[PDB]
Amino acid sequence: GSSGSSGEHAPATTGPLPSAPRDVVASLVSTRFIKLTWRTPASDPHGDNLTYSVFYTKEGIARERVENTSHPGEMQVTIQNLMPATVYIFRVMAQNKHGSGESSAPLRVETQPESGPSSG
Repeated sequence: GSSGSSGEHAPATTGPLPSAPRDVVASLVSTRFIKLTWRTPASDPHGDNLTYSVFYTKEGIARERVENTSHPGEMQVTIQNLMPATVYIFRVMAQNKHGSGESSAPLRVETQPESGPSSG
């Protein structure tokens, strides 16, 4: 999106920003992924004109990856390509014509210990 660059995170003129979503919870916890589910943010009761970004990162790790909801307004999203029996901090955030507002609270989600190699 015509991204830019800076030297010292120089300040830039921008309008107001929304507020992270609420009721941030995991509808389901898979061994290779985790189902997330949240409600509309106070700033946007419809959050239909703003996308939602989910940042996941192992407890302690700073390197986190963002996952844009396949579709805007989706009050739910799935995070595949995860490790079983491993804690992960999921953070949901809203995004509108402006950009990234506030990052929801860090949700501690722990996957389940896969069955293992034995197919059985």
